[PDB]
Amino acid sequence: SRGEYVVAKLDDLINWARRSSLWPMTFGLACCAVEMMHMAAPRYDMDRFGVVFRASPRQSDVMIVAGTLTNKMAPALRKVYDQMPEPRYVVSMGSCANGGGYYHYSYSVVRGCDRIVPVDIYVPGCPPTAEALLYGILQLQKKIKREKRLRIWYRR
Amino acid sequence: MFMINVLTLIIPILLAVAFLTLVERKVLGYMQFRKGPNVVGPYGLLQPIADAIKLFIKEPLRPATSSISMFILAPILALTLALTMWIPLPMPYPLINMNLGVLFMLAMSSLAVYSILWSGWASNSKYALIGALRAVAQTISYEVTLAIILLSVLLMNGSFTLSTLIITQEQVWLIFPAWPLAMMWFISTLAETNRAPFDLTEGFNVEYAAGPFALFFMAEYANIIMMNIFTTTLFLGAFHNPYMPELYTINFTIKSLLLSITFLWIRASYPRFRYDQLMHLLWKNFLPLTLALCMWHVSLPILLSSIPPQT
Amino acid sequence: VAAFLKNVWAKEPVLVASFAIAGLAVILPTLSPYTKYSLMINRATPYNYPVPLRDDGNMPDVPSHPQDPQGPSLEWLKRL
Amino acid sequence: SNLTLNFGPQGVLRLVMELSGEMVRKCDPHIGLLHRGTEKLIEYKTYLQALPYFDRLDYVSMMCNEQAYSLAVEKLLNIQPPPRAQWIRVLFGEITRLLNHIMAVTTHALDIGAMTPFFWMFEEREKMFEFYERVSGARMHAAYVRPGGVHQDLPLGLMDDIYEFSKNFSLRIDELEEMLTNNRIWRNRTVDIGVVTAEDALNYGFSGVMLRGSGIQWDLRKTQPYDVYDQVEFDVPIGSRGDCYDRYLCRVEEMRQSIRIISQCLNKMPPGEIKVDDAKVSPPKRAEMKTSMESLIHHFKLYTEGYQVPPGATYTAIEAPKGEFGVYLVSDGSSRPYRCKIKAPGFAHLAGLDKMSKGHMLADVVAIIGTQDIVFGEVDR
Amino acid sequence: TYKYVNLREPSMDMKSVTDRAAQTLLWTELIRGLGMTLSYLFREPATINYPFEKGPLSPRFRGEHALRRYPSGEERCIACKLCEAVCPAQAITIEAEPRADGSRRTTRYDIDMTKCIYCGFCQEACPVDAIVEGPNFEFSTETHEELLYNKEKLLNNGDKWEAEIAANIQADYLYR
Amino acid sequence: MWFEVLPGIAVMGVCLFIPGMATARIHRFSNGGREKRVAHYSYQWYLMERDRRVSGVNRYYVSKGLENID
Amino acid sequence: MNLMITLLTNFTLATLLVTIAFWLPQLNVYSEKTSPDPMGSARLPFSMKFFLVAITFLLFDLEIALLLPLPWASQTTNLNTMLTMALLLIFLLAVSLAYEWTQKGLEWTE
Amino acid sequence: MELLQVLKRGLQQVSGHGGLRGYLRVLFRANDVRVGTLVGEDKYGNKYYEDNKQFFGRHRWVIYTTEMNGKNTFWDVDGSMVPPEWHRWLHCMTDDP
Ligand SMILES: CCCCCCCCCCCCCCCCCC(=O)OC[C@H](COP(=O)([O-])OCC[N+](C)(C)C)OC(=O)CCCCCCCCCCCCCCCCC
Ligand SMILES: CCCCCCCCCCCCCCCCCC(=O)OC[C@H](COP(=O)(O)OCCN)OC(=O)CCCCCCCCCCCCCCCCC
Ligand SMILES: CCCCCCCCCCCCCCCCCC(=O)OC[C@H](COP(=O)(O)OCCN)OC(=O)CCCCCCCCCCCCCCCCC
Ligand SMILES: CCCCCCCCCCCCCCCCCC(=O)OC[C@H](COP(=O)(O)OCCN)OC(=O)CCCCCCCCCCCCCCCCC
Ligand SMILES: CCCCCCCCCCCCCCCCCC(=O)OC[C@H](COP(=O)(O)OCCN)OC(=O)CCCCCCCCCCCCCCCCC
Ligand code: SF4
Ligand code: SF4
Ligand code: SF4
Repeated sequence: SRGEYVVAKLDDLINWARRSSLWPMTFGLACCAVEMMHMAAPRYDMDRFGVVFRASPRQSDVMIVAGTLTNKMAPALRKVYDQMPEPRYVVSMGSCANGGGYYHYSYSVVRGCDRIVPVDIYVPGCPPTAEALLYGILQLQKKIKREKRLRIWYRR
Repeated sequence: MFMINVLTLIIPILLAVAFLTLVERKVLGYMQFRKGPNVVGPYGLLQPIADAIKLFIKEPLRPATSSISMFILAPILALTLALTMWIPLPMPYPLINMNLGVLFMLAMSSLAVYSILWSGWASNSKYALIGALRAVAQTISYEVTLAIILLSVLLMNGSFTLSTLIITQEQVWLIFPAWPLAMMWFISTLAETNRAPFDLTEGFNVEYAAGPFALFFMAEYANIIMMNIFTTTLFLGAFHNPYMPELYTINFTIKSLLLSITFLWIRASYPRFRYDQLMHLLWKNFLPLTLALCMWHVSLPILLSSIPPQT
Repeated sequence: VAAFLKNVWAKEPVLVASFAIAGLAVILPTLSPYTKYSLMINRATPYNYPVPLRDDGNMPDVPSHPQDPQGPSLEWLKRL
Repeated sequence: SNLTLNFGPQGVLRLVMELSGEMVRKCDPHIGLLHRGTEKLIEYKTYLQALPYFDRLDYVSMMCNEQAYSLAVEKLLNIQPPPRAQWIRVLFGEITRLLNHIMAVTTHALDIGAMTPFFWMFEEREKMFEFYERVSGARMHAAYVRPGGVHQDLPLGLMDDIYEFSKNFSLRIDELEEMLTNNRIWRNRTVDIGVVTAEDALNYGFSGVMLRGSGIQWDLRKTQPYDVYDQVEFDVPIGSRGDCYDRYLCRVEEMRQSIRIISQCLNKMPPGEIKVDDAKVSPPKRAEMKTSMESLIHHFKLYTEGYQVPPGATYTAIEAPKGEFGVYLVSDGSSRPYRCKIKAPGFAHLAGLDKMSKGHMLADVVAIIGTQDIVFGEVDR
Repeated sequence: TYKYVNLREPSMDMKSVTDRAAQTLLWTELIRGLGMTLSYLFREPATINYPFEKGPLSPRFRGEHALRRYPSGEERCIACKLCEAVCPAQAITIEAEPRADGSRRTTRYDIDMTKCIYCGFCQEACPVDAIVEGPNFEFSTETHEELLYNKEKLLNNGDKWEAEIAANIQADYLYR
Repeated sequence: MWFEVLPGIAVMGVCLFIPGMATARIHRFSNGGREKRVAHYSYQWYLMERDRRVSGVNRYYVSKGLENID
Repeated sequence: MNLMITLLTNFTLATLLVTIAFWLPQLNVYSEKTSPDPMGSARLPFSMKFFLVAITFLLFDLEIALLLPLPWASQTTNLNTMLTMALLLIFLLAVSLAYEWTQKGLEWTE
Repeated sequence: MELLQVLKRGLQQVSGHGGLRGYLRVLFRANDVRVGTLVGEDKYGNKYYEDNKQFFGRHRWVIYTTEMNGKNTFWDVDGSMVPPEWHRWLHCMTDDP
């Protein structure tokens, strides 16, 4: 049908504009922040992908949780996640954000940031390299590319 | 016909503001030993379009506002004053050719602080109001030296006419007799637009959604490009053949782009002033030299018999 | 006058440049030879109409035509 | 009344400010936001297993904390590393010092507003992380410096690349110093800011640049020297006013002197083994693990049980780039520590943050949190 | 053995005082900083074209885990449990039994990659070079349980990556 | 390298070139092939209204020379 | 008339842009958010200093309002009187600044 | 003048990708148009290029195929598309293709 074609091209357009202009809010919790800063450094250079460096949380597209999530800061993580406008995404980076990591059996560590916020991309490593974090961000962009909001809206 | 002239003024203003963001990200790329955007478009040319469509379909931030009226009128005033600063600018010919275009631009630039003040009070955050009051105090501080430097240069112009300011500089750039005025004017226009190293708001409109925040952003870059064009006309004014206006148009365009790149090249070089440090810079460094040079530029066309013509 | 000036030029050179430029602006028009020609140019600029006179009979120093010799001349404005 | 702000966690730090307008009357840093209970997890793991926790304390000074823990365990074991392992430890400790001072200076400039030398110096930091990845396989947390020496010998051609890096790195220091040192805006943000007297710096437990910026002539590589720091020749920069600008200059000069030490370590690297040749502490080679019976037994028992450390308590302190980094290790005779207190300089520095930010303003608080190089991993453990 | 940073006294002749006042009024060091930033504008940037260009790595690199086989198809792992004994994160879980030909082999070999700290003690504790931490770092997942590898995933990693793992071990085993 | 910024500066320069080129060509179109009459002062407006009166076609820019006198 | 049409067009364009920016993202149906700052709940304390720099701006802007007809005043035939009064007004602006200096008036906004 | 050689090198980069069509192909798929010595090609269509005049990091690269394992990778290029025999060469783990 015609309207299916129109909403397919409109999904392609809005998915292009949302994946080619991702603005990250980076939680600099622990050692993974250093490798995020290397992913922003001139070698790997997030900014050429449209991924800007240190946007504010109230206009960011993706929350990168980069480091250990302790019990003392889990409500602050959820609060900053709730202040993010939609569509918001969460990238988990490194082992402590993913599943607790080297502090999995700790009394004071949230065992994975997916007990707190919904996580889209799990980037593994300790720390994952800046090239590996950039691979995870490009896989996030591909996940945004195959979204079907207006196609499902026309079919609902 | 005149409406076509108004639209061909105000639509390429918005296009040049859209691509100033790309030029800024590219220049601050290559000055920071990296690349700017080059993936989204061919050489990154689709980055402003992708950015604008991202900001315009984002969820609204849904603020609780102290006012509806000022919360809506602050972007409207910001964009209206950002577009109406372009109408007396000779490029070589202005849209609205008036006798007092310099004083017109000084007045309409003094009116731009109400956007900051209304958007700061129309947010419920007290920190946003403190940042907005500090930005308003900064802007009204540097408007003083804007007015006095502008007056001293127009003592060499002869009138408040902006088209006479091209006739004034036919034999020499006006940066040569007025380079201390030119450098204090340049830093003062840098401190008008909350531009680095004077950007304390990045170190007042955090309650707006992504759309209206983009509107404030594009009004701010319209102000940046406009004050660079005004500085170009006022100190580095180009040759004007009346039979071929494209010579002056190409020339002031190249100089204005180099001056906007100089803004981008200054923000990639310096740390931020602390607030009382740039208050010290205005009220205790720029203002005494500005007053002394105002006395000099009053008494100098009289002592040289170089009083400029009234008409 | 020599140690104070060096002290203020080392501590606050902005204020020294301020008072020096302001002092030159105050005193230097009273010493320039070109200052008289500012007044002589401003009185020579004809914003109004030079309304003619009725010739009563005894006025040798007033011309009857613009291209006549007698009257005010601006040869000095050309030459300077 | 007076103002009370909460600069919250939106590392990470919570700050409770009592302000009197523009001034700062009281600064309360609420920490613990990266408390992970490291030094309780150390108690259930062996000495080799507790080694990679030290990489993640000061996560911009990895091989330094590895070196301090390795020196603590080797002191309790009454064994010493071979000389080549000692020169490799001092070499990579000074490369780690360059890493930490680039992180310190460029983030201290980034927070104030100079965002450009960050990008200029993280390419050099990227090359030093390539040196870490070539020597150990990981770019940050190497687990390379071990009790007994190091884990593995330098790959061939690594020292030529450390030469090619060190030959060019002084120009990078010079262009950083061109952007910031004589810059009047950088001086106006750092000269009158956080003046620390020498007596209060000794009293508050400050260490490193936080002492040496205030004129105290104390460096643990000179006074209480470890592996081969009595055999290298370098100078110790000393401040004069105890402010943020002198501490900036001390860190730039420590980059200079680290380049000097790295040149001397490249020219004086001896031949030999890289582990202690006691196979009851350091594991044997894999070629002799797969041929000798004693070496297979020692491989089995070191990678399952580990070496037993004799009972005793030690406080081993080294000169990490943030200051005196100490390990108070208590061994009960088993192959696991009984106790491991981790002294880190940033804890006492962030304790002294409240005195250093009295009478200053709110935008001077970020300069004082910059001049104390605070990594909250080492603060909160 | 020590040096005084910032203990210079400025000169007080008219030359150097006028030099410092010219530096104040004419913004000379600010022009020096602009000159350094302008110098980096006209350099080639350090930016590689990822995904089409890759950052340089070494054969010691510790990426994704894999289980190797002998050059007869027999898997190298003989269930000795040294790698889960030395694993500082306790990310490895092993269960074993004799299989149908009497060989000492594992039935469970799990590595929780979200617990793993990627330090490679398992590959250096392994007496038969069975578990290796190979070259792969681009294995990000969209789901948490996809980073919980069982024995089948690790053997498929070994079969996928053996052509590169064997060459890295060949290039590096003389340092080990 | 550094010349990659130049497509963006080229597009921005064309966008800054369009308003002045537009207003120059529109002033030469709407005024009979010439510049727009600048009347900042009432004498200039008076001569402009005299032009509009002497042209007969209610256009200030229709010039009348020596062909209109005898 | 051309200037009023230009002001009306710019105000209309700005109103249309703010209208699009407040109507277009509202047509997304995303989700209603439940439970929608450095200071907790306190009153903003009045600062003396920001008011002082505001009044200092106002007074020096009045002095600028006196100084603005100088590019027209330099055309006069009483140039000695004009130069005297011009130097007198800029000197009174400078004396206002010097009195604002020396009596601790420009403090913590220096 | 050495601007002329810069322009000639740009024009022969246009000439080296098989004309304007291949030039725009590599421009929109790669965001980089420089030519290199074809080192090799795997069993999928990934092509592998060297240029030892570039700096260390740029001197080896890959142009990913348009179709691998049933996925149209004309725009969806992916880092994991490199087979492991090329992964030591491309990540500079060895000098040998
Ligand atoms: C329009 C085209 C471009 C124009 C030029 C602008 C481009 C160059 C920009 C460079 C980067 C600037 C970034 C922002 C910098 C802001 C900081 C700064 O510079 O602060 C200003 C600094 C502030 O001083 P300071 O903070 O550096 O020094 C310490 C100051 N005290 C002592 C008060 C603590 O200097 C000035 O205020 C000087 C302003 C210009 C002076 C011009 C004087 C001309 C010479 C007159 C004669 C002097 C001789 C004596 C009398 C002789 C009489 C015959
Ligand atoms: C009735 C039929 C018509 C229905 C209405 C539609 C009208 C036309 C609307 C514009 C075009 C819609 C189609 C959008 C693109 C769809 C295909 C797509 O997404 O292609 C992806 C491709 C980039 O591929 P990528 O995956 O990024 O590869 C990275 C390489 N390393 O992307 C590219 O190569 C470039 C993509 C560019 C997208 C188009 C340009 C942006 C939109 C411009 C118009 C709207 C905005 C106007 C200005 C806004 C304010 C400034
Ligand atoms: C004063 C002048 C101001 C100028 C402002 C704008 C400057 C930049 C202009 C754009 C420059 C060129 C951009 C080219 C983009 C890439 C086009 C393309 O090929 O997109 C591919 C995409 C998917 O195509 P597909 O069918 O998948 O093909 C795969 C084949 N195997 O297919 C698509 O995406 C569909 C096609 C989309 C085309 C969009 C082109 C850009 C539109 C930008 C908006 C503004 C245009 C200019 C307006 C003012 C000037 C008139
Ligand atoms: C909060 C509400 C919404 C806020 C957003 C909208 C308002 C703010 C932004 C727009 C500001 C409009 C300013 C209007 C007047 C500008 C000054 C002006 O007209 O100066 C130019 C000129 C004087 O020069 P001259 O050469 O002598 O005149 C030609 C004679 N040869 O004079 C002329 O040429 C005279 C031309 C005719 C008179 C023009 C009057 C315009 C209408 C009155 C003002 C409308 C706006 C009112 C609100 C202002 C802000 C609160
Ligand atoms: C007659 C000529 C025209 C004069 C009137 C027009 C002036 C134009 C410029 C306007 C300036 C407005 C502001 C003036 C304020 C002056 C007072 C002042 O600033 O005194 C304070 C200052 C010491 O600063 P402090 O208060 O300690 O601040 C702490 C910062 N670390 O104190 C000082 O640093 C000492 C400042 C006073 C002495 C300056 C001497 C300069 C001499 C230059 C050469 C001669 C010039 C001719 C004039 C005669 C001077 C005696
Ligand atoms: S996964 Fe590891 S290296 Fe990464 S932030 Fe956590 S502790 Fe640090
Ligand atoms: S790399 Fe380290 S943490 Fe990971 S499985 Fe091996 S021994 Fe355990
Ligand atoms: S992988 Fe190696 S160390 Fe682990 S149980 Fe198997 S044979 Fe033993």
